[PDB]
Amino acid sequence: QVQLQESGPGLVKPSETLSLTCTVSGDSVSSGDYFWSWIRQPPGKGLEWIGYIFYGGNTKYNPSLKSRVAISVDTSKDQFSLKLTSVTAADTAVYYCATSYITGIQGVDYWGQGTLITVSS
Amino acid sequence: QVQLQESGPGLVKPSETLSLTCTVSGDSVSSGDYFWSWIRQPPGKGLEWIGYIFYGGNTKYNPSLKSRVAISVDTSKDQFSLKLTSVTAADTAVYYCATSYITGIQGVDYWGQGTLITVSS
Amino acid sequence: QVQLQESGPGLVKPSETLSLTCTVSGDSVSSGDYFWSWIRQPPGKGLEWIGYIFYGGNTKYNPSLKSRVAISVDTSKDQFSLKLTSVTAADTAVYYCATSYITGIQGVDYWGQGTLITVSS
Amino acid sequence: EIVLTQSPGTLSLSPGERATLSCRASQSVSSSFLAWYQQKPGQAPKLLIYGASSRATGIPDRFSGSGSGTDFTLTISRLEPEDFAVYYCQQYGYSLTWTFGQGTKVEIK
Amino acid sequence: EIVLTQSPGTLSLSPGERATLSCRASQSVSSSFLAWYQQKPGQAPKLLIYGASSRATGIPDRFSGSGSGTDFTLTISRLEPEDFAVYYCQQYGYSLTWTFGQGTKVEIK
Amino acid sequence: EIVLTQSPGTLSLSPGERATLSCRASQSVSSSFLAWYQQKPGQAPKLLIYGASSRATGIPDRFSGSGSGTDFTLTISRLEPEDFAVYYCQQYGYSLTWTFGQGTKVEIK
Amino acid sequence: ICIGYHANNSTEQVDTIMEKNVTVTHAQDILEKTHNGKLCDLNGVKPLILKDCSVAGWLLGNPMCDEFIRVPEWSYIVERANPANDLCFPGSLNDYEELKHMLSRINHFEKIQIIPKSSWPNHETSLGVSAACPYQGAPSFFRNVVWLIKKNDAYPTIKISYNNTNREDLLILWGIHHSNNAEEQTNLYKNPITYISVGTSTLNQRLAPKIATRSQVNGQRGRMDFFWTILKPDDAIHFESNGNFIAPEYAYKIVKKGDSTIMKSGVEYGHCNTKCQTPVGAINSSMPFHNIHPLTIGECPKYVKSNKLVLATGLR
Amino acid sequence: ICIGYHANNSTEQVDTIMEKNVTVTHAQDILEKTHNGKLCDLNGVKPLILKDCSVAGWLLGNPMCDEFIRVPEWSYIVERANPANDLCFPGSLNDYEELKHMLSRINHFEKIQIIPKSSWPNHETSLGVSAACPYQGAPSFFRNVVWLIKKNDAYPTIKISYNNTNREDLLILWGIHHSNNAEEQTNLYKNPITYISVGTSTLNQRLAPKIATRSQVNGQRGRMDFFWTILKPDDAIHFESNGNFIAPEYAYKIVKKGDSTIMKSGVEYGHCNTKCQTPVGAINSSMPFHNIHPLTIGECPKYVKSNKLVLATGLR
Amino acid sequence: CIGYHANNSTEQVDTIMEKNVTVTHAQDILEKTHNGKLCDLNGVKPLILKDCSVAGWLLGNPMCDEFIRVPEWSYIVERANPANDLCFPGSLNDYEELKHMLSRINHFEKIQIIPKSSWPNHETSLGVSAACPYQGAPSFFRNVVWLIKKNDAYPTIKISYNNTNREDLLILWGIHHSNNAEEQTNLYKNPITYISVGTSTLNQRLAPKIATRSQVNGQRGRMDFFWTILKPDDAIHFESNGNFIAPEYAYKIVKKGDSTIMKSGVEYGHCNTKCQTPVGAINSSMPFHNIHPLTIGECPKYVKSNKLVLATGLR
Amino acid sequence: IDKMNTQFEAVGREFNNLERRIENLNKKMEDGFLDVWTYNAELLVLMENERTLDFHDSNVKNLYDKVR
Amino acid sequence: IDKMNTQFEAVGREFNNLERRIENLNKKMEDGFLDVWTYNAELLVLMENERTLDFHDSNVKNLYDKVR
Amino acid sequence: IDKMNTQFEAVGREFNNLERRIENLNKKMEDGFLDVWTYNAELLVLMENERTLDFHDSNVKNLYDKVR
Repeated sequence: QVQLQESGPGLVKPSETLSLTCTVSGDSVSSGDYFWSWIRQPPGKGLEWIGYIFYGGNTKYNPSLKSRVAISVDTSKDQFSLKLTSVTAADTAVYYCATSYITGIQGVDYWGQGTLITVSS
Repeated sequence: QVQLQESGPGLVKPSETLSLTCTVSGDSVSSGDYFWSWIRQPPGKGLEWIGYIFYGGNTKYNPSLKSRVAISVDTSKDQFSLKLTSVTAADTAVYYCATSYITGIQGVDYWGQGTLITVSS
Repeated sequence: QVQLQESGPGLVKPSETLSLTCTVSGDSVSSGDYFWSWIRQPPGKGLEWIGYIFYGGNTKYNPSLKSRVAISVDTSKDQFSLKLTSVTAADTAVYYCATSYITGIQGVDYWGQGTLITVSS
Repeated sequence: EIVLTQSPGTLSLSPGERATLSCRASQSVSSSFLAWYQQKPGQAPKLLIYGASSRATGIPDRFSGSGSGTDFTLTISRLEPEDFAVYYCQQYGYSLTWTFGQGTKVEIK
Repeated sequence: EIVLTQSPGTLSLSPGERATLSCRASQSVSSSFLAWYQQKPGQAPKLLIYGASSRATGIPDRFSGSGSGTDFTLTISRLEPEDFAVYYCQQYGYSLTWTFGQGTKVEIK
Repeated sequence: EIVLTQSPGTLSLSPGERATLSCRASQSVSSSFLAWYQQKPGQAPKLLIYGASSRATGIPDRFSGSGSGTDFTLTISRLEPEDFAVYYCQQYGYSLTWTFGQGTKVEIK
Repeated sequence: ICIGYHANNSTEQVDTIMEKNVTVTHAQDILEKTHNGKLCDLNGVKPLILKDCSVAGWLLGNPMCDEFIRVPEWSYIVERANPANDLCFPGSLNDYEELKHMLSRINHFEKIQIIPKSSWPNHETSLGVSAACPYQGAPSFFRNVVWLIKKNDAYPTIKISYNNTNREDLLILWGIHHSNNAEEQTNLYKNPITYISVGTSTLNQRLAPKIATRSQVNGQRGRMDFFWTILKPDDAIHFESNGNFIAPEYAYKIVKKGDSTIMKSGVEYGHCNTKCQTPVGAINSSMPFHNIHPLTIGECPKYVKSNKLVLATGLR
Repeated sequence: ICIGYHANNSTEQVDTIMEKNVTVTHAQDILEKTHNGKLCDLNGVKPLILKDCSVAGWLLGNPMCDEFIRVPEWSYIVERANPANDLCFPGSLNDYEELKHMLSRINHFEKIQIIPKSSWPNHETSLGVSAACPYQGAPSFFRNVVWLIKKNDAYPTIKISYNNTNREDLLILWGIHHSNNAEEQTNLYKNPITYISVGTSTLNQRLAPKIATRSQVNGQRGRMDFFWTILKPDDAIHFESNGNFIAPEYAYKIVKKGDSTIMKSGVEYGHCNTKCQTPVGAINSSMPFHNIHPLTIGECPKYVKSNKLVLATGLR
Repeated sequence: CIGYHANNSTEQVDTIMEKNVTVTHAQDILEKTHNGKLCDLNGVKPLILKDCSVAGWLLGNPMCDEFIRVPEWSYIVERANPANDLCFPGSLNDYEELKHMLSRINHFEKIQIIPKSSWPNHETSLGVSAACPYQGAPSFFRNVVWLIKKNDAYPTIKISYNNTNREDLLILWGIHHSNNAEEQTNLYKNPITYISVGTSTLNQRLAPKIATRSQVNGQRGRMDFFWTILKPDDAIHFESNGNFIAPEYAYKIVKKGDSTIMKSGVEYGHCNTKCQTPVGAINSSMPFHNIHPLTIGECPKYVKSNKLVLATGLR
Repeated sequence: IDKMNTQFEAVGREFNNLERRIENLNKKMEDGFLDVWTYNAELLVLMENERTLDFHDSNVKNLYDKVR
Repeated sequence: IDKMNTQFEAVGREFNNLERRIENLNKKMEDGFLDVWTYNAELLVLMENERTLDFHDSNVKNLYDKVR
Repeated sequence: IDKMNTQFEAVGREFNNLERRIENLNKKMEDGFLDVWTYNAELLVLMENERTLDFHDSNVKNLYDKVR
């Protein structure tokens, strides 16, 4: 079992980057049996996928945001963070932290709590 | 577990032979742990013994019907048959197929259904 | 499990010795996991310790009755006997037979039944 | 040829009582090589007791038996309306002569 | 890009009856790579059914599910004062495009 | 020579209440090497509590105990008709000084 | 006057390192190539000969091999390759090779009855026959071991022990039985979960049966496992079993002091004396090299794999 | 007139036992110390070359060893020292060395489908992938075995068998999985207590999983155990499992005529014809001694550990 | 005149065709002399155990308390059938492999890996036995702890140790087999027990056996011991429910080389040599001998002969 | 000729099918000893006969030159 | 020179970590055979070259004294 | 005489009572090597003395006939 917590900054000026962090408790981030993913949700609309990173350095992305996506991990303080650039007005994110099994994959089950990021000048 | 079935002619002229067939379902005739036997029952009289055959080619017979009896085994169509010759008028009775264990013998467990054979001219 | 029985003589003239026996039924006296001991109890007073013997030839003694005490064992008749010497007026004792475990020692749990000894001229 | 005979010929009992069916022998047979059967018309005999007093699977607790040496004795405890058939003694063994008996029957009082 | 459309728009039911929420598809999705979720406001959607009908640990014995090939379904059996949320389809797999749907909501009659 | 003194001399109680029999010491003894007994006239004293506080197989739930370091206690919880006897402390160990106490008694109020 | 020349006749051509064909006279050989193709005796003590049975079949009392009861003392064993009878009931004997190695060269062999057949008042000892080990048309079983089944309807727990009061070591064999399914067990041993526990002063063991479906060998879908031990002139052996027990009846008395091997051959017997024996035949040669057969028992000359070890002492 | 002489202008000094250094004309050597550093054929038949996989990874279908799908008969094996890929999932193969000794010198290798993937109606065969054996960024698993998972909520008992109808032997592999706790089990196989059982006409077996906490290798905290067997032309194999089963898909068909060993080196391939091969390089000499490398496959001259074996035929 | 003469000495030798010729100032290449004393190898001094076995020394036999520690050595000297050995009957799993490995250890040191105060919910005092006495009172081993129920129970043990040093370790532990069902409840309340030990390359599970056995040293119970080695980053994990003999001390080794054991009872000496025989020490230069086949080090060959004398001499 | 000799070398083949490596070790040892003994035996003669014949050829002339 | 020879002596090292004793046995066997063959090879030349220089230097004078 | 030698053979006996076949293998190996070395040493000394002694013999006579 794992628990997640994200926090992260808030308002950000246009035409610059964005940054979150996600810290985990319980099992380690070198677990090698999980799908550390990121999922966004435009307010008033449906959900969406961005990409996940699993053990090693392997990664995948959604072919709509592909250019401006970067997911990285750091085993020291048990975190994995996201760096999205070229921010426009249509990039309000409620970015979620999600996990999923890799063998006998079931639906994604353990998720965080949610944080609002609003972009404006 | 075994189930037996028998069928044969219902009238046979004197001084000729006599034939029957016994077909088994479930296990095989080559089980090697059974006593395939034959039993008679004159109407209005008691039971009797004719002989049995077990794994290999070994066999034994009654000291009354000895020179006119024979039991054979065929492993293709799961059958064993009996051929009684030199028929007399006093050999009309019901006929039975029987089976028994060989290690830890506990009598006769399973039986056929019966058939009537009457001899005359 | 063990049961004990002691019996023994009742009256002994002064300046002589004192001899008791203790038979053991069930587990052998060569067990190697018990503390065969002797415990006295002057009438109208408390209890006290005399000494025990365990597997081998190892014994220990109370530093009150030390010179005039000896405990010995034999394996033939499954007995261990006590030989108190230099008897005095203040040596009346209801000698007991007690047993205890050696590994994971708990309180003494199996005791004998009691025998009264009086010393006088 | 170990001939086995059943002492009673025909027993008529009202429901409730017990039967004392007993079959003796000519040569003393062991107690590990005997069996009892029940014969209803049409079908084939089935097994009730094997050994000397051991019970066969499925047989109710009312059926009991005893005996050793040359004399044996079957005993049903209570009479239930269904119990009306013909029984056979058998001397199965490795003596190479399996001899049955002449049988016995029970019917309404 | 496997687009999934949920045919019902909004269902208004009194307590007691059952819901027949469906979920079509653009390409034939397997029956081993589909799930359902329940989204209450604020926290998150959570798992109910995975694959075709396997319920999730803790889900009560009232949620069913059928369908295969391209047209799946859902059922809530009996209505209780709790069932007021928004449900989302998913197509988790190894096709590298995890596409959700647009949602469906139910509320009091 | 470790001398053990039992503080109560004589206790008279009506049925129902609890006893606070204690057992001081001269030199501090451990808690794993001390036990309690119960002596009825004639046969012998038996085992009640072994260790600091741990009941012996067969001992009822009423009998408890507590204490550590140099000051141990005991309790009978509820007084029942049977319980009236003389109790002894012990210092069983591997210090070669197995000394009992002077005892304590309890009788009717 | 001259010198030499006395060679006149015979023809015993031989060779050297730097010249390959010289006619040397009154030559000699130290290669062993002639032999008496017959099995014979080793230093007085006669070997043991089993005609058409295996060691395991002999020690366990095969019903098809009952002529071998008296075996006082021997040196080696003659066992024909691919023996026919063997274990009539399929299974295995644990540590067969160690027993085969040790059983050679026994200086005292004797049979004793350690547990009589009247020592089981509450079990059955007569309904233990099988169709894979027949005897004159009637089914039978081994003779040195007893297969126990339920007596009335039950298999009471067995607690038996034996104390060695003789002055010699003994050899004891017992076993376990593996059923086919769960229906077979009830008709033989009422209990569904069983075990065996055997303990001595230097031994500890616990076993449980295996139940599964396997193939058919000799009309039996079941197996049988056997074991052995050796106890000392003062020790004791204890048993305990809830089911599937092949109890011992006879145990042997041995003295040891030696080790040898087993000969696999089929040659005839004869009257003779020697020091070493080859599977094809015997030999009584003192020359240091031979050619016949590598595998041997006893003290034998060396193997060279050659035909022409001629040395000679002739002039010219 | 004299006799002898005809001294040349060479220099081939050699040694004796009572004298050390003398000039020998037209000497000769019988010491093999030259060679070619390449790997070539053995009497025509060509060896098997695995570049960066182990035998236990080739015989099971490592995802990053897919180049080896079909290979005909061979003589020996070349395996690089400390190979990288190996078993992606941590574990062990039972009796690895016996199999490694067995696989050398196989005279017929082939692949057949003995259990098709459509023969599991009531189970799942598509969710058995792991992140320790990736394939182009997506997790994968072996290709010769199937990891079985519950279908709806259940793992019903598997009772399957295969009768060998071909006229050749076969090699079969399977395995068992060891969980890391009591929740992974219920998330994979509903049954908490499991077993497997395998039975042939000569083999009996029963195993159970082990549940505990261990350290981390390659991310995972679990292990796998693999086994093997050989069945005869007309025998059969039977399986029964309640959980933790790695079912077989393909089996290998062999005939066998001998045995050899494996070679650990990293030299390039060549085209020659030699009787024997050395790990550093090939050799095609007839002289009876050498000093290159002791380990060898085939008939090779002796090892002497010397540099100056010169015999010669020189006057003066 | 001509010829060479001699009139001195008497040493007869034999050849392939003659058998007795008088050879003057012969010489021998057969080693048949020796000093009957045990001495030291090339620098590293041997390990001497007087009346103990390897298992008794490693596990801390009470009667062999003198051998507290030794820095380093080459081989081992041990008498035939040493008297002390294991005081409690039982066995050590893979004893011969351990004895093979212990020979030629180039660093040895004792460290406390689990302190005695890290068992707050268990009893570690009253774990003594009467088959291992000490000065007339019962005792037990020193490097291992026999744990039994503290208050009335025996909670599950989950302990782990991380090898933070820069050297390997050798760790020992064990299991106990009882006599009957009534004995276990007196020590461990739980009737059905197990142990489970797991490392990176190890996986093991055990369970005790309960039965009736004979009497050896006044006990009908047995004990079994095991061992393992872990690396400078590995971690060892333990899990027990009963019948556990937990470790207290471990050992540090560097493990470069191999040797064998020596069985003899000769006295110690001060020498320097290359090879040693169980009867004495030899400084060998001839290539043959007949003293004793078993040896440690570089030694000449065994010939089983007494008359190797060739040298040289006229007439 | 009985200069040196051996004693009581019992030889056999007692190994099951799961111990092929030890059987290979035994076969290698036997083949090696075969090689050593065949080389020694077939080379001892090639030098014994030469010196034997040279003995004969040397004496058949030295006894002649004794006559002086 | 091919007076003796061997056949198919395939060798290797296929032993586990818990079977160190059998590996030691194999190493001892290999070292022993190495010693036997190095002694035999280093002695079959030292005694051969000397006797090689026997009818190399003796015939030189006997063919001389043939002239009489 | 120190022409070729050996290197660090550690010899012992480490086998229990259920591994008697491997002990027999070890004993056979040791007996074989003993036989090889005893034959080699005895024959080496037996042939070395003869050549030593006739080297000691022919030299003095050729020293004599140097005087021609």
